[PDB]
Amino acid sequence: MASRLLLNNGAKMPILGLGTWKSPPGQVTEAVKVAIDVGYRHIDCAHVYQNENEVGVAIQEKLREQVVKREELFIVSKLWCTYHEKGLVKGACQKTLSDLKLDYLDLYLIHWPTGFKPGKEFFPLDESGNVVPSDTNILDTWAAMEELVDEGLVKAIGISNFNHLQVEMILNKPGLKYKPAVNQIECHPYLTQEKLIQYCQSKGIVVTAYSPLGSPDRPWAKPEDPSLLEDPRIKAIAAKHNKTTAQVLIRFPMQRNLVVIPKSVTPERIAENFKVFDFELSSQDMTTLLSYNRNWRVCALLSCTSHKDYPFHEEF
Ligand SMILES: NC(=O)c1ccc[n+]([C@@H]2O[C@H](COP(=O)([O-])OP(=O)(O)OC[C@H]3O[C@@H](n4cnc5c(N)ncnc54)[C@H](OP(=O)(O)O)[C@@H]3O)[C@@H](O)[C@H]2O)c1
Ligand SMILES: Cc1ccc(C(=O)c2ccc(CC(=O)O)n2C)cc1
Repeated sequence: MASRLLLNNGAKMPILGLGTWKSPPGQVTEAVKVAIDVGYRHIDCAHVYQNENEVGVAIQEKLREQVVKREELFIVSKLWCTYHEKGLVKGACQKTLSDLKLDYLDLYLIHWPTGFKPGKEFFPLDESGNVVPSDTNILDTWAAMEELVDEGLVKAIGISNFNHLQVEMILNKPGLKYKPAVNQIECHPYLTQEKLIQYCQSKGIVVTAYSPLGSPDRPWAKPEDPSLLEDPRIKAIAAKHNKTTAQVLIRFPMQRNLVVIPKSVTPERIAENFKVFDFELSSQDMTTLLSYNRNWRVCALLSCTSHKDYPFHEEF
């Protein structure tokens, strides 16, 4: 299978990338160095992860050492919710660039459709605990992203956690300049996303699947939660192919024409997660994995459920 797919800005995106959410700042530099050494060309980052400086240290070292060329890397980041105001977008992007030590991003995503009140707090709360919204709508934030493209700061722009109506809102924006190149959404056998994926792909929007392993390190994990990596049905499929369960879970979205971004700080797993290009899941395997859908979410953005733009009320 090809290592990259074509986006609608004319650029190629590596279908496998390294996730950084929850990667401790003390381990993430090594994690990214190892990833690049073992063949990863695509790194998924966010300002809200508060690790971008350390990730940047890794990228910069690998560039300086000429292990890789900048043009061979695909570096993605995301605009946090407290930055949706038009006057804050450029600055947010520039802070991310400075931390990553880059002069451009290959892809910059609106992290969530929900804008929040600007300030130091990433999740500003009222006295009663609800998130305080921004009055900036998704379409104006989109115009600000487009400006980032026209200023040379980012090669492509996209969205994340947009439901199909919100994607539709962007595609229908009056005077729309650039279409979203990507929608990055949670996807795995317990949330299969057939509808949203089909819609985006029908529009020429590439989908990136996050939490492909079910995010076993998520802070809110509970024992009664389903566990992909421990699912004996999935372990049986892996066993049949002489691969690991994680490898199956990574190959799964690839064969759906999705980009996938498993996260690890463990060097051995970083390497293991990358050799997915040497085997194929059967159509039967694929349909079987799809049959496991429970509509179960790792990231439900639970503090935002009353936000006018909360993505997950809608079926898809
Ligand atoms: N746009 C968004 O809103 C959004 C939301 C969530 C995630 N994301 C992106 O998607 C990335 C991946 O999602 P995620 O971090 O939620 O979780 P994930 O990639 O599904 O799972 C990461 C967890 O799996 C473990 N793991 C990795 N490889 C393994 C293997 N081969 N065998 C066993 N365990 C393995 C990791 O452990 P170690 O790290 O200890 O090895 C870590 O605890 C994130 O890092 C982030 O970049 C984006
Ligand atoms: C209670 C609470 C509130 C907010 C967070 C939080 O900041 C959060 C939730 C999901 C994610 C991953 C992503 O959006 O990429 N983050 C970074 C976590 C926990």
